[PDB]
Amino acid sequence: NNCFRRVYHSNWEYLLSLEKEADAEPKQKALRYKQEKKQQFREKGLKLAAAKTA
Amino acid sequence: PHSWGKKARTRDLFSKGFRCHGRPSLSTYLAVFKIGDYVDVVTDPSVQKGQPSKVFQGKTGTVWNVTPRAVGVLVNKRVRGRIVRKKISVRTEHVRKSRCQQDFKERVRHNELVKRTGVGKKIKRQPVGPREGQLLKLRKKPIPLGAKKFVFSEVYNF
Amino acid sequence: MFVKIVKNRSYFSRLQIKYRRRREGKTNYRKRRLLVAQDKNKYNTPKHRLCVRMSNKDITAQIIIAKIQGDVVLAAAYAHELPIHGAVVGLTNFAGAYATGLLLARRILTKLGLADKYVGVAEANGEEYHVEAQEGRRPFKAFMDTGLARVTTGARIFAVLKGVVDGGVNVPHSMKRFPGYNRDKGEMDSETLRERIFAGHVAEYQKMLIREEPEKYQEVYSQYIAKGVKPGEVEDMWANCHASIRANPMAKLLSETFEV
Amino acid sequence: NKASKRLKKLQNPMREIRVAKLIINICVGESGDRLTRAAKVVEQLTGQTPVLSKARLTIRSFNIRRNEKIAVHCTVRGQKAEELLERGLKVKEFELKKKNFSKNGNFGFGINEHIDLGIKYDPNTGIYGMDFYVVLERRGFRVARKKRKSGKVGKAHKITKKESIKWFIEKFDGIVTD
Amino acid sequence: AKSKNHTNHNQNYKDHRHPIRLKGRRNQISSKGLEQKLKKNRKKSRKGFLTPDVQKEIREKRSKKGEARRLKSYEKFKAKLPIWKAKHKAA
RNA sequence: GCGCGGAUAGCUCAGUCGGUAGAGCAGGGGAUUCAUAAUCCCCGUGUCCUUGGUUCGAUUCCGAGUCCGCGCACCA
RNA sequence: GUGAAUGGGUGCGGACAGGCAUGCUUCUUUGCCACGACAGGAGGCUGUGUAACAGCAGUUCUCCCCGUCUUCUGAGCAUGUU
RNA sequence: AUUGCUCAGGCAGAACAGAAAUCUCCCAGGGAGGAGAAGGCCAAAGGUGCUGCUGAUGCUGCGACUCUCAGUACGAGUCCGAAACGUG
RNA sequence: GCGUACGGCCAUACUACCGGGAAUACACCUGAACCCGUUCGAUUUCAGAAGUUAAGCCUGGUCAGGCCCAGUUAGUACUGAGGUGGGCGACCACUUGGGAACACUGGGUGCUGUACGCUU
Repeated sequence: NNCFRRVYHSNWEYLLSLEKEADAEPKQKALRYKQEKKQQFREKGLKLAAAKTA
Repeated sequence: PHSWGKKARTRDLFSKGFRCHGRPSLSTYLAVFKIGDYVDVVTDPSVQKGQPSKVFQGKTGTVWNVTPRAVGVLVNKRVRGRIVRKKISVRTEHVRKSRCQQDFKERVRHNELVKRTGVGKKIKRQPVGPREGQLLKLRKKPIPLGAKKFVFSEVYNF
Repeated sequence: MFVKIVKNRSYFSRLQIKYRRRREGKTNYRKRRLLVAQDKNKYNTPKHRLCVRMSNKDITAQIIIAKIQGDVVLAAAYAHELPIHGAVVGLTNFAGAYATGLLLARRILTKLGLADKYVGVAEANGEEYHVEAQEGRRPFKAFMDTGLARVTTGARIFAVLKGVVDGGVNVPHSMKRFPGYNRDKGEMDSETLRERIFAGHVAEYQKMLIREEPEKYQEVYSQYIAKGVKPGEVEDMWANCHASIRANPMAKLLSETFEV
Repeated sequence: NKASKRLKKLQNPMREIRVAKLIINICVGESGDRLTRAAKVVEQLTGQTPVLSKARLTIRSFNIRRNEKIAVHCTVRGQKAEELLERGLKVKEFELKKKNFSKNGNFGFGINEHIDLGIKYDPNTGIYGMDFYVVLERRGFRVARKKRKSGKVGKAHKITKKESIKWFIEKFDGIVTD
Repeated sequence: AKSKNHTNHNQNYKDHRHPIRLKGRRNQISSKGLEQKLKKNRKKSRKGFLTPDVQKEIREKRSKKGEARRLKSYEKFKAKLPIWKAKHKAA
């Protein structure tokens, strides 16, 4: 649909999900910090692989 | 139209929806805008203050200024051969958080979580392309398709 | 001659319906918009409101944060959980409303960590206490929400408000709606407000009804007599409940407060 | 036992009809000479200061302007309401007519001279006719009258012309005309 | 005498001869109009800004804070690692 | 086609910038007169062309259509 | 009360994206002390390579948990890192 | 500005009183009202009673804007900062 | 399986009629010394707890009215692009794309968040 009702409902669901995002954003920030730690680890493992193969 | 008022030719434009009258709810007021946010400038006729001009009715702008009850938005407007960056100071009843970047942000978060955790396949979003060859066993027997006889009654039913 | 039916199919088809909580007679949406609408400069900084509601047999107070999913409730306090603090009878009094407000204030200040910093007033006066700030965290600020109740000079809504103000919550308030206040002159009567806080009106009425008319005192006030309460111990009962609340705010059982 | 339970339901105690209010109304059509005396006599009948009603629309046929005070009235509730209702029904000899009852149950009756109501002095104000309108209720009717969490009375609890007539028959021991 | 006044005929053509662009798209927009509290706060913030060397040593100190715990636990794990590797061998 | 004015009791005219209306004559009753007229004492007579906001009320306010009359209609 | 076709605004990323740590503020917040004090355990864990996950490397490792001490408001602007 | 209330119209009822005076009950999404043209908007209300007020020029040689537009002015209007106030 | 307080979306939630409701409640309910407000303690304020689920509220039913959903209307109407297509025109067909609406048929008749409880 494209009704005013449908569009307003989609906007209300958008605002709901933005609220839930902000509500679980601290937990997400912890998870994302750990993910950057793992990305650091992956990068340095690749660097060690290259330096040992060279 | 020999009358260029601030609300000229807005009978259908600033009309509410069928069974949609009333001032906006608390979801309109609990929204949160930051500078740089994308927002649809969508006038709410139930609030006669802070309204934008009718020339920014379906325009998506970006937030440049946040005041107590209103928000500043930068909307591009083609004048004749230019584009000008109109600055509107519109209350937050006549503006909505624009989902114009929702798919892009979903895709970016997906690809970044992929390249951070090692799961997923990093959307690239190609079009819908041609299909390959199939062999299509398909028990179903074909239905005879063809033109049919003309019947004046079955056309001009009464 | 019949009546032209007005609740037509077209009437029902084109009729728009009120909001649900307004049909229920429960939410004042104009006051709701005005109170909860937060300055857009405070990005997702909610307005905490002391929503106070009253029923025939209970008085509820809540610190509420309005969100789009729903309202988030912090440190509620009901006038039926005063018995676990030693307020057995006369709940929903002006005394009971003040007591439940003070309980709420203590509970929210504990939950926040400001209970040992902002104490308010312990010996309940009748005068004006405005929570003075200190060096670190400012006192909790909440905004009064009366809802559909009628505000009058001497209402239990404002009994609860005075309770939380004394308990230490920085609710903005004037005294213009308190039992002592005189609208004509523009001045409070701290002694009559204190007497109403400690239920001196109920105790004096009970002494009057024991002096004269010793049958209405059993018609009304029957469970005042069923319990071990007497006109003359009501004030110090409420004083002891105030002390007990301030001692153990987040108490739910009688083992916390008594049996020591 | 459906019949037993429903008979007991309708014989609940909270279904006892009371007198919500009694309205004493005197529409004179004049603007201060007879109206002050109408106010005084209605405040002698009732025990509270009356309220003065003004004319909606200037009607050059009844000699009434707009906002011009033309009537006076009072709402009594409770003990004095029952007493004054008894007085009016005594004036009418406790008989009444079916048309005097509304579709919602409330009833009314007008009297021509008020001295018979037990008022002593006639000529200081003058004989005044008036309308006694009695509005009935059961205890429970405030759900429509309050503001917060208000509903509206259910069809079983609403009073009808039939039971209003029969209640006015039993209490006051009277007659109802065709 | 009597003219044919208004027309919008060749206007899109003239308007599209050269590309319809915004003049300054990457340029910053002035701070004039921005809310006064935010402008004052930007000014005072920048006034209070520390220097990059002080910031570098601050971040260094913050990193060194939990070091005695981290290095110890990490070396313990690194010591227990070869046992894990030799167990994973037996698979 | 243009611009304007007007429709008020049987006749002729007032009242036309919002709190129901008049003047003269007329008509009906009484009187004077032998009788009529004049004269005296009285009386009734008008949804103010017809249609709509109507400020609470409109002859009296605006808005169309009827009916009557007026003026303009040049260089062509 | 519905509502096209054709249209209009916006968005579709660096190799400036995205993430992470930290700073400052007289602005905001109840949200400061704190750029502070204290701190245990479990662990074939983590990464590259693979549907055979074997193999290979060890980087202030992974999880309880970005812990506890009443428990740590945001926003804007910057400093670094990737 | 607080605050209480709900409008047009209608059924039914009450002495004079009737079609139309005033009173009572039920129904009523707005068919009312908001000065006026039309349109939009609005129901525990941008209606209305009562009351309190004067924010009917937010101190300046005081801002960014929007409609108009040449992206000029006047005008009109939106949004802010903070003095002093009204109401609560 | 529910109650209350505050809500979000604002009829699958409303309107009418017929029934049922354990507990906590909520509610009706009782009085006027005080605070307070009224022409009237009706509203309202205060103070209570004798009674009742009668009503409010919740809940079950209705080929109820409404509302919602799916099908269907219907590739119908309309329509962007194209033709040295037809037709005197009115307008219609074709090529290449897009594609409804009412009606009709039938089904359904709130979901849920935070807190405090009941049910244990």
